[PDB]
Amino acid sequence: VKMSPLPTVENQFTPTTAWSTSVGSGIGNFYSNLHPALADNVVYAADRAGLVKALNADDGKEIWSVSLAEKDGWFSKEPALLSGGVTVSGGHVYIGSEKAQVYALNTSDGTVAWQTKVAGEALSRPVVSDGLVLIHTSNGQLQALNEADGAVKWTVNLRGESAPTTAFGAAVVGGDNGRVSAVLMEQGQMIWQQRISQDRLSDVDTTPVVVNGVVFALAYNGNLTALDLRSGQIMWKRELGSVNDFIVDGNRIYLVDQNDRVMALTIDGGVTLWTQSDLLHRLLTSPVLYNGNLVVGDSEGYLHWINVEDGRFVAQQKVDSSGFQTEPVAADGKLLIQAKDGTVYSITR
Repeated sequence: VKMSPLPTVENQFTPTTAWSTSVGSGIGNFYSNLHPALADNVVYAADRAGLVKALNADDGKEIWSVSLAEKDGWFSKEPALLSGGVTVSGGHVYIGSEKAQVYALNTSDGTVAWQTKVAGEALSRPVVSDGLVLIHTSNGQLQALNEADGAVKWTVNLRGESAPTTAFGAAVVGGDNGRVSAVLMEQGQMIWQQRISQDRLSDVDTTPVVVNGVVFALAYNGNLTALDLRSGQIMWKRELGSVNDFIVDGNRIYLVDQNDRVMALTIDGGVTLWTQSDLLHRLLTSPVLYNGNLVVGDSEGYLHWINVEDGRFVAQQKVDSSGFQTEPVAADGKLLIQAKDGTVYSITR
């Protein structure tokens, strides 16, 4: 109901915007999981309409760009509805769309290496492993495409993102029905399935996270479960409260629930170390670790920096008026985030 006010923070440091660069019209008022990718000092980002850009990671200046708008149809130009991604790997930029297409672009010049029709809407980021691009579709399919030519090697029938995760030769996918699946990457052979379950604030990221032989996954209802990677056997479940996003680091789980409470939990999920509720109903992005702090954005376009030991705020900063939604990205010493209007920011502690 009530969005919390902007907390009063005594900054312990003063984070600023290193640069910003627009990317078309971004995602607008639509829900999306589209976010930036970073590789070898180049930022790759897109908008829903079909514009993809490659940018210098130091100053945000465009290196290349391409419009994936479908100009083959009744109207001379139709939106691509880019939705899942961006993912970069092995000289390719991969992006999925609500129109059941997956694009592979060359990192060198933005040109289309290949485009493949997939079995359903691709709303989740491509995940690349073992020479295959894994695509979890919105209608319960997992397809593996060859990185080289985008051919569908195998298909396995099984709001919110649900990308696959990979570990030791297997893919693990969460999903709508409340089942988590493990599938061998070679030929998509099913190894095991496990049921982990069985409304307006519900935006659950059901992407599994695999850490040292444990699969941590959220159910469609927001319950967090831990399963043994190899067997799918359930190790523990927190039927407490409803979680939207989480990350794992060391012996800790950091999460943001449907009310926008931020928490730290022990890795066995048996204990809440702390809860920070000062951002209640501010509609937070998923969290990320940067410079040792937990960072989240909100729908009003502020970034909040949180101490992982006690949950207190250490810094705050206004960034973009269109507001944040998709995930911040922390990689190669950089912090990147894309606002709803499409504008991509680099943030410096």
